[PDB]
Amino acid sequence: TLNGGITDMLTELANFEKNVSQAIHKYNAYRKAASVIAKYPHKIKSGAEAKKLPGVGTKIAEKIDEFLATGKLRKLEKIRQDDTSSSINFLTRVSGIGPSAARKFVDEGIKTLEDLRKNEDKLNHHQRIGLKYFGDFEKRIPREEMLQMQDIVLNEVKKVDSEYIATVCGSFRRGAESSGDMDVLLTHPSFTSESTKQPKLLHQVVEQLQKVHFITDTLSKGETKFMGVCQLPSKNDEKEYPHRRIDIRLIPKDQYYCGVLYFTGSDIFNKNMRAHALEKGFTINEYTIRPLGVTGVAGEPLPVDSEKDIFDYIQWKYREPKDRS
DNA sequence: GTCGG
DNA sequence: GCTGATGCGCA
DNA sequence: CCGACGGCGCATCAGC
Ligand SMILES: [Cl-]
Ligand SMILES: [Cl-]
Ligand code: NA
Ligand code: NA
Ligand code: NA
Ligand code: NA
Repeated sequence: TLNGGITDMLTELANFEKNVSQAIHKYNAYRKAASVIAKYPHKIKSGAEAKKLPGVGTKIAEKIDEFLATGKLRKLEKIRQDDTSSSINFLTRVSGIGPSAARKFVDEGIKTLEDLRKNEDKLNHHQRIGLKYFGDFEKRIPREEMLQMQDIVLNEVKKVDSEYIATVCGSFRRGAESSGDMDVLLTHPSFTSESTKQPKLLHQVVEQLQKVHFITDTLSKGETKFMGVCQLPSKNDEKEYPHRRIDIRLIPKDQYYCGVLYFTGSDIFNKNMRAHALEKGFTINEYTIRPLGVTGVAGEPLPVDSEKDIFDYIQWKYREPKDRS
């Protein structure tokens, strides 16, 4: 909205650094800059003004000045006019094709989707699936569909064993009106960090979701993490639903609620909570909450039976998922 | 590229 | 065949 | 001035 020219420009620069230059820290720098600018409540009028924001430095300020003056950036013009840079950047839009493979493909004249289709023998399993659902994977998922996907997963999980707990996390859990993908955290009383009393806990859930044809493809699967593809059922009269990315993570019960907290977010919420935790004095990561001794040494993980427990340890008023943004 | 020891 | 490294996508 | 900047599970490759 406000400053959309600027954040688009910074996002384009971010993608170039990640995909072409293979410079992940500059990607994140541009991304951090675009994000802070996006949340600034005035239309930026100079590079100097932008520089007051954390994560906007000297070089980005100069680019903002150039963009405000000219309505474009010469650096991006050049980048866009270079066949190699734009093709590499484009190929990375395929799931399974990262900066390294995009460069390899382009070096041998594989530059477009059509080129990829003709050379499917040069693609791995993940890449073929990314190619197959290229368009579908770029569509967001409206909340109404997420709600419908939730019913199917929570239902099928219950059917395999009543004692599984499954929670759909992400922005969705915070009430978002659309999601990028579905992230499901799964646990079971038999699975703890102490020992595994029962094998194939994840596999039986994945298998059941395949049985009812909700899961259609597998990008990867091991003991603790599944990554794949799913699709809502449609009516015979009606248009088919897009295929969607689904991840399911099996987490030990004693770490489950720290997991839910972490994977619910937001990033900025987690960040603030971790800092306030640190001065109370606890350390919170994805897995545990541990007290810090006088010397700054973490002790043993504390017992967590719910998300609220974590909030209590650091004497923080519980915040419902939709208030974490 | 930006930041903080 | 084995082990460790790298690519990939992911809060 | 100089190194940090999430870091982890799985698939696949490199190097034996
Ligand atoms: Cl970098
Ligand atoms: Cl831990
Ligand atoms: Na700044
Ligand atoms: Na990609
Ligand atoms: Na820092
Ligand atoms: Na080999």
